[PDB]
Amino acid sequence: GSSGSSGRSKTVILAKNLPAGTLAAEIQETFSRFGSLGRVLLPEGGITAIVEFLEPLEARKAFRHLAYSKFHHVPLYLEWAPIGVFGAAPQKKDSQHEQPAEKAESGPSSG
Repeated sequence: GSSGSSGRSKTVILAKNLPAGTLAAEIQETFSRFGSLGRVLLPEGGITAIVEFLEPLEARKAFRHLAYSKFHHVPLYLEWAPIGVFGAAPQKKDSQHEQPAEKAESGPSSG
């Protein structure tokens, strides 16, 4: 619940309007041209492609740059990724939730 403060991801950006010809690698590199990348997920069922940037500054740079540009034959539509895109994981405190075994003794007085 830290990214929420802003509203949306600034390092992870999505790409819409991609030709069935496009490929994960193709995208990765195409972007890597501007700067190093972190993660890259592009499903076949959905043209849309997800690309995570290791740096927020670089990510934005490419956003505006690539923005208003066509990849192959169709125009590339960059869309910022949601804070929930990746989600959140549990912390140590979670463990605390667990209950002891002694509590077992706790019982009624009579039937």
